[PDB]
Amino acid sequence: AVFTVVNQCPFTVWAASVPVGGGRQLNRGESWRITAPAGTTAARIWARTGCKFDASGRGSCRTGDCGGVLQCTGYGRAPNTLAEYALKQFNNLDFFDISLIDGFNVPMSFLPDGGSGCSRGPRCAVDVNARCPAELRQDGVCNNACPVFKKDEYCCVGSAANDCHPTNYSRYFKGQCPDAYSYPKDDATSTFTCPAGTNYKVVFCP
Amino acid sequence: AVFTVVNQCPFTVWAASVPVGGGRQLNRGESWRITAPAGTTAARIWARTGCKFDASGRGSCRTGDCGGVLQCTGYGRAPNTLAEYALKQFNNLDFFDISLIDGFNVPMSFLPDGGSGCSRGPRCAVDVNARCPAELRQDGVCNNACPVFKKDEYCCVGSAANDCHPTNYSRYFKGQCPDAYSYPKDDATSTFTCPAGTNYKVVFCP
Repeated sequence: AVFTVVNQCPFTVWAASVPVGGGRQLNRGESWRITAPAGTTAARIWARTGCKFDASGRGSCRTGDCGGVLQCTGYGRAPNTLAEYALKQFNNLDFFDISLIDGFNVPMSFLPDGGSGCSRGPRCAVDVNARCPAELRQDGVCNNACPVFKKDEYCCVGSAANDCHPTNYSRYFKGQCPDAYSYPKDDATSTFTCPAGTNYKVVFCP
Repeated sequence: AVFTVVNQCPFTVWAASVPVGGGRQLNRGESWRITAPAGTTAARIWARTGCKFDASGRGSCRTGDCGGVLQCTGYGRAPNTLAEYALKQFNNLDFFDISLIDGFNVPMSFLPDGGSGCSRGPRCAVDVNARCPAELRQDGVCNNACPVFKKDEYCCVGSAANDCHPTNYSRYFKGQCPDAYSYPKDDATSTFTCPAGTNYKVVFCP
């Protein structure tokens, strides 16, 4: 699949992509095109904000920082809006979603971009930071309940998935961006699928 | 670079791309995204009209047929509008053009599509078939003088390159589409460069 990442935000972001791409600085209007193999799972695409790096690839970002490295080898730190995907799994379908479980930093859209008749994709284009619950505000953006409070009801990791539920905090994210995952077990309204062979578009600030 | 190829013609084209890509059936409104690695040289992308192929990808095409296969491994037969490129050769520049030396079958555009601040690209969006010279009319479209007349003055191969000049036939195509190669030594007006890292868009009937 080819992923075109366009930064339309009025500020430079540092896009990141695991396990393909790594990272790259994008100014306004710049685009990046990534080619992911079919069968790539546990993949993420997000924007890092406020960064500084040296020639040796080390530095830090205010949001989304993936361990100092510019070319990220691993996931980034909350708060960051996640475009996430798994290519060509059951019945050779691709699976994708926008996740807000690790917060929000920039608005995003993850839509099909040809290669098939797939059209429907997730959008979280509102500025979730604008009306963020005070408890959750962090680094100028909105973080979510599990990164901020670190407890079972919000996080649902491992055994806690067995009773994972909406909370007042998940409901904020869900009201702002219906399409995106607002808490761990939000599968029924956030799973999108396209035929394998589809290409995709991720836009920071749709 | 990634090449996005889209069929905007009201008829199906079987797009072709050598040496990376092969071939793909694109109905009206479809697009194919090819990833050509840096270091590619002597490559071209074109459309074949009127093709009939079976489940093994074996059959024939009216224009641009590459050896009876869908999956092109070799260059195709004239008449066919050619998008030609070479990635990252001298001083990390990409080289590209549209050539009508092997005739014209569909209208074409070959533009930068981000990855750098490159904006200029060639296009031959005019219906060259409408005012085509009678003698060059072949296979329902307009072919050019070297493949029709097989003569040194039009083909300019080897020692004939030294005397290569415009003819009444190359001037027809250059009038129609000033950006494209009308004859072999038309380099001064038909060469475009973009920094390595640029991605491109080839559109059939822009």
